[PDB]
Amino acid sequence: ATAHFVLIHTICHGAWIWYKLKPLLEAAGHKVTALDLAASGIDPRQIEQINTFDEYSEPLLTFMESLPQGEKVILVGESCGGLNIALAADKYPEKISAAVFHNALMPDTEHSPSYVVDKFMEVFPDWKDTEFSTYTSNNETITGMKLGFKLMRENLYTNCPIEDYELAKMLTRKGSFFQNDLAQRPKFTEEGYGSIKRVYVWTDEDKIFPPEFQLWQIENYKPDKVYRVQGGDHKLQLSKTNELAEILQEVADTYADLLA
Amino acid sequence: ATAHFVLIHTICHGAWIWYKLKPLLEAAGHKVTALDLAASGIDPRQIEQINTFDEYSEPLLTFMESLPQGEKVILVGESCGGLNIALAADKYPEKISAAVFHNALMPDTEHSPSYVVDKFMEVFPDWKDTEFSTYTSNNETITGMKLGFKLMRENLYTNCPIEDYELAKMLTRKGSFFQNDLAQRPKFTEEGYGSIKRVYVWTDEDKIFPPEFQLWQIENYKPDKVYRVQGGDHKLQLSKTNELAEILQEVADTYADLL
Repeated sequence: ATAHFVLIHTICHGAWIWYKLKPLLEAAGHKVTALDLAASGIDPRQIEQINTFDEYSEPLLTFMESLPQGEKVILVGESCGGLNIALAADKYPEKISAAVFHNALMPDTEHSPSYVVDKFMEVFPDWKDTEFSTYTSNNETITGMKLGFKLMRENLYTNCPIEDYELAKMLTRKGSFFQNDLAQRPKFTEEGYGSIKRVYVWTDEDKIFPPEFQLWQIENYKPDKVYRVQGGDHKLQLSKTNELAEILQEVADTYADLLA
Repeated sequence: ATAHFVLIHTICHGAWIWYKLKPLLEAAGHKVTALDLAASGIDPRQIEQINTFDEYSEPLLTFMESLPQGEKVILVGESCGGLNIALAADKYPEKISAAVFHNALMPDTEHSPSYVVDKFMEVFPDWKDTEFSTYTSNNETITGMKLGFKLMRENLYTNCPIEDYELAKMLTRKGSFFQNDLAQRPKFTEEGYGSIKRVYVWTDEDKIFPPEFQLWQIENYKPDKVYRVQGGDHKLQLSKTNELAEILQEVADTYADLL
């Protein structure tokens, strides 16, 4: 009946983006964990101390690590959260009943983990008022980004009520895609990430991931189930929280373990 | 009449708390500023790096200093934000058209700046699952606190939409009253803080500042005006956002100068 959902935010965001989905899922009896990834939300590290996508994803992987033996979770990742979900799946495929991508980057096993990032960066090249910066690890320069207010308003939170946008102004922080780290890491494997069930949730009104890109990702790495939500925007957990919850219910009804 | 409201959160919280009130005020034409104090919200410092009430308050004092000459603000402070308001008022009285205390601590000028914190701590001595810790700085011992989830749900966010409680759990951080530092500070001045207009907004359903403590505060240092909100809880900016906005529009009409 019920599942354990692990909700995973995108870059520049935090656990807080799930403030309205989480209690909605709890009403149905589900367990929900919403994590801050490294240097995200109220984690104390700044992004400039995080060197790799692996470090960035550490709170998810140590949560997965600690899951008692036999317990499984449905991972839910928005936007870049998709990447994290694949990393987690590649190390802990036995601990995952499914992974849901909601307006999310959905990597494959055939190409470099950067593949869908590189493709996204080519089809959405106008960041508006976003500010870009750099910092260094011992041997690499990493690009950081602080999302611009006008980008957020117009492209992310387009049909979210104004308070969500206000909240995002109050809480978003400097993040990174770790694109170059992604381009040089080992591909995700068929036995890890390639063995889990994948559900892909999207809307064609997303003003950041346009429909030909999302259609492209679906075709590139065919998921087990696709759900297209009408209207809304990039932040479906904000703009269409109830519908998203109803889809997550059905995903739990399919993939969650049954109890004796 | 419009105003420039400066909204000041309590300890363990941040600017985020104002996420529903800010846009509501803005719709009426007001300018709103909502700041993160030191080591709060997404400020990058941890509370264990902050030694004094002053240091804690620094982003509000900085913003007041920055205010172009002639401009005035209406300060609004929730809970322990009322102590920051008093510190600001004492340094920049002439920049303050009024100070609004929203179920807030409201210090005076006759007693030590800690006085209402000391009283509060006797009136509400059970903090449930709140975690208390100390840290060291210089030659002082300082108490940190991380609000318990149960204390927050039962006593702070009791009539708030469930999603606001959920935010709180995702965002609240370790904070401090800096009680010891307030006990040794010089008293607020009659000429500075004592000269500003103070509006006191409250509800008798607040489950952390109960009514006999709020009445004690109002009796101790009589405000210029009182508004009592029916229902709600300690977090009126989330539980009664619209009625708070309406009160603030009236405070603006009364206090905020004609150009």
